[PDB]
Amino acid sequence: TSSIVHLCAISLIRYWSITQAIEYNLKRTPRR
Repeated sequence: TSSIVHLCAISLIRYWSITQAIEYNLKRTPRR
């Protein structure tokens, strides 16, 4: 299991700069 996490983490960072825009995006809104 721990082997997963591992893989996850790895794949997390690289996949970081996205979340930010996930929702926001999703929404957006703006808001505003």
